[PDB]
Amino acid sequence: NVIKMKSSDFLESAELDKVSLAFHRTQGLMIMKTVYKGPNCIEHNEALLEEAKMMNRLRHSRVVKLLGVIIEEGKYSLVMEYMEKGNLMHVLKAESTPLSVKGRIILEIIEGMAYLHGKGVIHKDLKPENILVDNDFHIKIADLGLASFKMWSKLNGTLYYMAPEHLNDVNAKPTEKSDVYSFAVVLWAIFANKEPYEAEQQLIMAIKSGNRPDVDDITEYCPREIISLMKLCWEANPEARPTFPGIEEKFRPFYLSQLE
Amino acid sequence: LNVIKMKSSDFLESAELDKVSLAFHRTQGLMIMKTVYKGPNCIEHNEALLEEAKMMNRLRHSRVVKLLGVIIEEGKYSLVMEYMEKGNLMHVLKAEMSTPLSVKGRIILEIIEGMAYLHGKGVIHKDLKPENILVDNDFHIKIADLGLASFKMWSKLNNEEHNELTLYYMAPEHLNDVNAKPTEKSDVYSFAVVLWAIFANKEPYENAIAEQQLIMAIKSGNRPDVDDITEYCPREIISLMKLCWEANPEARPTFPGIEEKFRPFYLSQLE
Ligand SMILES: Cc1ccc(CNC(=O)C2CCN(C(=O)c3cc(Cl)ccc3Cl)CC2)cc1
Ligand SMILES: C[C@H](NC(=O)c1ccc(C#N)n1C)c1c(F)cccc1Cl
Repeated sequence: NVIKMKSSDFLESAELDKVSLAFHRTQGLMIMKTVYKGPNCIEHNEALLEEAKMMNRLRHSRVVKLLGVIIEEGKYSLVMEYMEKGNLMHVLKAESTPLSVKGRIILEIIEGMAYLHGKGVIHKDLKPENILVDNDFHIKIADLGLASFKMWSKLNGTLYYMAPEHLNDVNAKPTEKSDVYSFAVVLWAIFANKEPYEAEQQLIMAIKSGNRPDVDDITEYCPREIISLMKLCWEANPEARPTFPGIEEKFRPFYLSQLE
Repeated sequence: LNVIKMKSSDFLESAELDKVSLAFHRTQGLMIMKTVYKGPNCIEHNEALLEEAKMMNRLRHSRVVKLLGVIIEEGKYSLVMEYMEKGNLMHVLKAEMSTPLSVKGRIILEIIEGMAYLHGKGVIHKDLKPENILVDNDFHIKIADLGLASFKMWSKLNNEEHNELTLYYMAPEHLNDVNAKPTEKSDVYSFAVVLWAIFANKEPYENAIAEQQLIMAIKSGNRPDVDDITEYCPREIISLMKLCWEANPEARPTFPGIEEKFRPFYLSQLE
């Protein structure tokens, strides 16, 4: 179960924009978030470690693997796999992705979210920043803000992807349909190549009042069946929105016949 | 959803195959029907049989077969699965003799993806073999349990007196063992002989004469002749199969372990 790491395992560690590049002795390049550095904490190590164990049980080709956890005297860090091309929005913005690649990106997003929901894991904050892209344009879904992990989160454009049921009511526990809304605005982002809603306080009333992204800003050719999908995936009533198994059953045929 | 309980009237026609039968549904298209029992009207095992069909319908993944429905009628019991056009894996290997390494590598990766799902649900496949690896029109695969190994109640309903109707892939621990208690490693052994079959385009052990000659010789160390598959199998796949068919099961890896290494190898070398 455990891969408890030590700081000693890493030869060097170059800082990033507390996220940090880190070269492991036997295992190569990795990315390390040191979430806390301070006094020796009250005994929540077991809780933190059990939570890290739960992150580590999430093992799937389209989901990021937590490779290890470092809990030293006044130093708490998590360690993940190195993804070369970074987040999805950076890949969309940096230079001209083909429809075949984006279609596959969508299929891998669906495959990954389906796994997550299949493990009883709702993603509270799904968005392009949380979709990391490797060297060969294959993706992995991530929770870089630690939204779903309560204890690590406590130890430390997000409103745009959040469902209107949550904009109304902060006490509302999310569901499988919460993420399908997010997935819809992700789809729009994938064909718009930009973050939506190009003021913060004012916008929240409009979205709860029915507003969605401007579809006429998708100046790139997006297929009708994908535009159909996002409209359905962002419906205001959650019971109207499909499940990810329902989306996969339809979209996998569509990918292979038309997109691939 | 639940399982769709179907009626016989739902199918327009049903032509027999190698009791497996091709069957066209009214609204829902071409399907394959295994009619497991036809005889007198059975004792109330229906609830159990239906519960069993419900339970095996929870097994939902891109690389395993969907039970589409179940027919429970007076003295006629059938399961209905999805139609896979190119048939089982060995039929694809033999009838083509035309399959690229890239496609075979992908077929292996799909077998790994599927077995990983099954084991991830706590389901051991007792009888894994090429006959149980079904191939669609686009050479994509789905794993199946056509002998009803994992379906205890339906398998018992077949063997019924009243009804009017593997050794090559078996791990040596299970050879000559009536109390064969399977593990995740049971399937990995089978997976190894499957890999060999994928590159040999044939069943193993074609110079074996007696059955007891085969069973004892395998338990005494024998595997499929690797000299049949130096015609082009990569060394890393031959390495894998040797490892996956090791006589001590503790040496053999898990399917997640196989996937972590093999998926990189597929994309860099094979695809
Ligand atoms: C809902 C859901 C979806 C997918 C997953 C799969 N695992 C994860 O995302 C890990 C969460 C923990 N983590 C990090 O905090 C992290 C963040 C940065 Cl910027 C850099 C380095 C690190 Cl180590 C690693 C990745 C978990 C939950
Ligand atoms: C998920 C798959 N399902 C069938 O094999 C299946 C579906 C329909 C029929 C029929 N007839 N079968 C055997 C399956 C199991 F349920 C149990 C064990 C292995 C596998 Cl591969």
